[PDB]
Amino acid sequence: HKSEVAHRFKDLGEENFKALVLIAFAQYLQQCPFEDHVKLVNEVTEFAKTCVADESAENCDKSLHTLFGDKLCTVATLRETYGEMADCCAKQEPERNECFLQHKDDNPNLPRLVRPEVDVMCTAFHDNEETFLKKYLYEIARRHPYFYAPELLFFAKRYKAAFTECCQAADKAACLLPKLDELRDEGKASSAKQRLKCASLQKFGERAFKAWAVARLSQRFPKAEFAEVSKLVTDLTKVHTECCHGDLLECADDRADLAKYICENQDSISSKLKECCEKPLLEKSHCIAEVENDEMPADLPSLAADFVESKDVCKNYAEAKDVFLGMFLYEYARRHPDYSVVLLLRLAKTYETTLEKCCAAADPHECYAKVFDEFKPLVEEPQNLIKQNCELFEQLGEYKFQNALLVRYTKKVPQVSTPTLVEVSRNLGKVGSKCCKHPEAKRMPCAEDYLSVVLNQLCVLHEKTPVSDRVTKCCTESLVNRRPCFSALEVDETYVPKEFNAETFTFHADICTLSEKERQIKKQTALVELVKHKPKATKEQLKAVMDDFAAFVEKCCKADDKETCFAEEGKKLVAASQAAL
Ligand SMILES: CCCCCCCCCCCCCC(=O)O
Ligand SMILES: CCCCCCCCCCCCCC(=O)O
Ligand SMILES: CCCCCCCCCCCCCC(=O)O
Ligand SMILES: CCCCCCCCCCCCCC(=O)O
Ligand SMILES: CCCCCCCCCCCCCC(=O)O
Ligand SMILES: CCCCCCCCCCCCCC(=O)O
Repeated sequence: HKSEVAHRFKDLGEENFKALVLIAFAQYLQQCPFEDHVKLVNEVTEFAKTCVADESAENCDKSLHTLFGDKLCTVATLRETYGEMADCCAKQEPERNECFLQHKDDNPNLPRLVRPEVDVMCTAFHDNEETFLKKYLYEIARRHPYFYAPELLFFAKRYKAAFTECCQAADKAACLLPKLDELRDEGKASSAKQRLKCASLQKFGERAFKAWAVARLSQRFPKAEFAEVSKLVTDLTKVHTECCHGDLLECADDRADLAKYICENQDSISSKLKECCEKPLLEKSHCIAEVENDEMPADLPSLAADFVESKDVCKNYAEAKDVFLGMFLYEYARRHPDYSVVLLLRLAKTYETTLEKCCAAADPHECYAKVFDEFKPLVEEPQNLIKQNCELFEQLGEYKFQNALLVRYTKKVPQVSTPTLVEVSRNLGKVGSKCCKHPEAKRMPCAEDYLSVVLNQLCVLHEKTPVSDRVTKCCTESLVNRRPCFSALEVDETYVPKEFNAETFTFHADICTLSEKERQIKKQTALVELVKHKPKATKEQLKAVMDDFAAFVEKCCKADDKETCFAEEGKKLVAASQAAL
């Protein structure tokens, strides 16, 4: 209406408004202390309240962009602290708003956020919950200036619920620590996924994004007509292009408009939206993004008629190649919620290659009549990989599955540093836990969602400090080919075994005292180094050295003496292992 700030305060409600304002300033003024942000917030909040009381009071008709910038240019130390950013204050809107956007700092050189002790946290939570919660909201927002503000707020609400539940339990730490591990891991994943999609959009362009979305949205909304999916993809692409440009309010507005459009047209989109569409503005787009797949239409034909049989395949294709290809994707994806989106794209791309050849030929129908046979192998390759890995997981359990992976990936790419091997194998292991639990029909999507980030973090680590041609080869492939390429890496037979180091395989009795998580990391570090030193060792030779170690550890950790048993028996295990391998 007349006052943007007032309209945002009425839609969001006071609590949400204050938190979002905190996150928004935090992400720009990343070196200002917490107490200075409490001050901005209270100042922006009292102003907003005067506009609620009276839409036409002084300054209430300014744009939110204008007010945000004005507030930013009001910080006294802005030049001293942020430098270039203060020169934005000399510009007029809209140039000013675009100048602020260029001058966020992505790596503010801030010490990492240490998780205090449980009783320290729960005491702070009891004494000043709002301070505890917003001080940490500030610390996270300042460290992740591109984390979509409303999503960060959603996380904060889950942290609050976990403190609320767990700080009253019998065993506080056993309740809370798993929840914070889970929240940290989801927050880190959500953050890398937001960054990867914007990098993808720029790298692979808008067509590939649109392909990706058609497939994802047809799986979610299989009852929708194609033209509806297509409308939603066009808008989704807009949203995501604006969101990647980094202006939070424009992003939020475009997301809200789309959410509104979907809710006003549920009957044309999906039967699963009722609940999301009843929620308030703030939660609506987020709830829509998480909704489960609608049940597909009861009795659907095979895609044979429209895409192989029908005489107007080549004619329908040449007329609008991407509409046609998109229709194929839609039809394939709606009947296959059980595939990864990239599988579906491999498929679509196979059908594209095939129409480009076959529509150029004398009898098109006969050239391409067997195109669906070429999909069988593509579909089976990830299905088999899921079978093999989830069966191997069941008989081994998370920890020893990771170890199976260590051995396997270290023999594949032994040039990779031991810490990157450990972390990536530990992580792949967790993707095996999370996703081999799901029923068959959600396994491949799950694994996709999670491998995409585990693999992109492996690549970014590695392209910022490189070691293996192959790894680079797979990381600079198409994003459809990324995972298959990694899967095809073979044991490196041109690797020169790493020279023995005494210390690497020396263990002191502190390891009997380390936490579960840390003792595994120490063991897994040694396993990697063991495989680096003797790459030729077989699975049974390695199991003999590993089961020898398993009996070395526990038969010096319950003993009348400790660090002697580790010094003296640890000479015996090492020389016996060197001889055996
Ligand atoms: C966006 C969340 C705002 C509130 C977070 C409150 C709890 C902070 C817990 C301590 C830091 C956690 C780091 C970690 O989980 O490893
Ligand atoms: C004075 C500065 C105010 C900054 C407040 C930021 C408000 C973000 C609005 C988010 C609304 C949710 C829309 C959505 O993501 O669907
Ligand atoms: C009006 C166009 C809106 C977007 C929906 C139809 C076109 C989407 C692109 C589909 C092409 C991808 C095929 C492929 O390369 O695998
Ligand atoms: C070693 C980690 C095992 C994780 C669970 C199995 C996942 C197998 C790969 C399937 C990935 C689907 C993405 C794709 O289609 O390329
Ligand atoms: C340094 C670690 C590089 C190796 C990690 C590649 C894992 C990606 C594929 C995971 C699922 C398939 C298992 C496989 O075939 O290897
Ligand atoms: C060349 C000296 C080799 C000495 C023995 C090193 C063994 C290190 C890896 C042990 C990991 C065992 C994991 C387990 O099954 O508990």
